[PDB]
Parts: sequence; structure tokens; C-alpha cells
Amino acid sequence: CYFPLQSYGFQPTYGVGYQPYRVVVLSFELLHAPATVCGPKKSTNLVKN
Amino acid sequence: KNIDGYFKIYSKHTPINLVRGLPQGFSALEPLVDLPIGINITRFQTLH
Repeated sequence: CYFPLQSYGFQPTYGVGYQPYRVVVLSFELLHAPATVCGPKKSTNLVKN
Repeated sequence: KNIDGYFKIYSKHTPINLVRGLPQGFSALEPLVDLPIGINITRFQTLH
């Protein structure tokens, strides 16, 4: 019988390979709902005549 | 109005001398805000 949760040792003295990395994972899923979020646009100069 | 899930809200506000409940005249409503929600609505209530 074992307690599943274990602790991460965190100190600056640990080696570089085992240093903790903050990971941000973006989940991209295309559903049948109307699309909203899009990439950034670009505005150019306006000329007349 | 519900068009393909997009909600179109139209609003008009004018002061009026009407006696009870309705005036006599012609007034055209103006657009207010559009809500891209997409929820189905089969019933509604008022809030007091």
C-alpha cells in the first residue's frame, strides 16, 4: 500500500538536465462551432486619387 | 433575431406622449450589438 503522490525536489544546486521546466501546452482543436480566434493581421498605408 | 446562431440586437428609444401602450407614428429601429453565441432558445421570460 503506497501513497501515489511524490514530491519534486527543487533547489538551484541541482544539475541543468534535471532543472524543472515550465511547460505550456496549447491544444489546437477544430470543431463545427464558428471560428473566432485567428492570426494577427497587417494594415498598410492608404492612398487616394 | 437569430440567424445561424448569431444574435442581432436592435434598439430604439424615443420620448413619447402616448396615452396607454402605443403611439401613432413611424419609427425605424437602429442596430445595437451582435452576439456570436449560437445557443438555441425555445422560450423566454421578462425581468422586473
